Amino acid sequence: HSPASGRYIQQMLDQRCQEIAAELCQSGLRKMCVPSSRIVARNAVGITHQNTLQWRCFDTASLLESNNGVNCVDDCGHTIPCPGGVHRQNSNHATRHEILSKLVEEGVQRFCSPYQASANKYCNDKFPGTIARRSKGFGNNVEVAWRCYEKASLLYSVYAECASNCGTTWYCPGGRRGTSTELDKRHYTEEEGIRQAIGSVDSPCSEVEVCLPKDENPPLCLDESGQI
Ligand SMILES: CC(=O)N[C@@H]1[C@@H](O[C@@H]2O[C@H](CO)[C@H](O)[C@H](O[C@]3(C(=O)O)C[C@H](O)[C@@H](NC(C)=O)[C@H]([C@H](O)[C@H](O)CO)O3)[C@H]2F)[C@H](O)[C@@H](CO)O[C@H]1O
Ligand SMILES: [Cl-]
Repeated sequence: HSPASGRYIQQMLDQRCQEIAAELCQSGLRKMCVPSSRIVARNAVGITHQNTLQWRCFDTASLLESNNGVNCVDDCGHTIPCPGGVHRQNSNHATRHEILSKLVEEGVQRFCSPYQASANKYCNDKFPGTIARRSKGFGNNVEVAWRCYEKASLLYSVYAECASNCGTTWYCPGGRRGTSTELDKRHYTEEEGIRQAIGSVDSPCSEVEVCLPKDENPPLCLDESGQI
C-alpha cells in the first residue's frame, strides 16, 4: 500500500459513465454500444458551441492524443489536465454534468484529506482557482515547495506531494515536471501560508492516539503505546 491517492472519485465517475453509455446503447444510440474500456468521465469542452467545462462521458476512441484538453479529478474534487484532447467536430460523448458533479461532491466527503482541504482553501481564497501541492516550479526539475498552482499547469499523470489525512507526507495526481514552458510559471509559492493552513487543522485523533493515514477518511487512530 503506497502513501498515494487511490483516485477513487475518478474511478467512480468512469464506472458511472460506463453505465450511462450502456443505457444510451439500450435506448438505440449506436455509437455508445461499446466495452467499458472505451468509456471514461472527463471534464472538458464538447463539440463546437459546447464551450464550457462540463462533466461528460467520453468514448476514448474519439479523443485526440493532444492537447480543448480533457481534465480528470483528484480526490478533493479538483479538475486537472489528463492526457488527450476533444475533437470539436468528431467527439463521441454524452454530457452528464449533474449526476457526475453530485458523485464528485459525495466522493470529496469520503476521500478528501481535511489537511489538504485546508491547504486548497488557503490557495483558492488567495488565488482563485488554484490548488496546493508541494512540487516543482519553473525551470527546475529538482526543488519542491508548497505552492498554489493554477490547475491548468498541473499534470494528472504526475504525482506530487500533498497532505495526508494525518497531516503527513502523501502523493496525489496533479504535479509539475519542473520544465520551462509558459504553463510552468503558473503558480504562487506560499510556504508559510500553506504550512500554517495545514497546521491549523484539528486532528481526527486524540492527543493519546497515533494517527496512521489512509486513502479514505477517517485515518486510523491507534491508542498510543504505554510506558510498558
Ligand atoms: C512577488 C515578488 O516578486 N516577490 C519578490 C520575491 O520573489 C518571489 O520569491 C518567491 C520565493 O518564495 C518565488 O521565487 C517567486 O516566484 C514565483 C513563485 O511564487 O514561485 C514564480 C511564479 O511564476 C510567479 N507566478 C506567476 C508569474 O504567475 C509567482 C508570483 O509572481 C508571485 O508569487 C506573486 O506574489 O512568483 C518570486 F516572485 C523575492 O524573493 C523577495 C526578496 O527578494 O522580494 C519579493 O518582493
Ligand atoms: Cl488526490
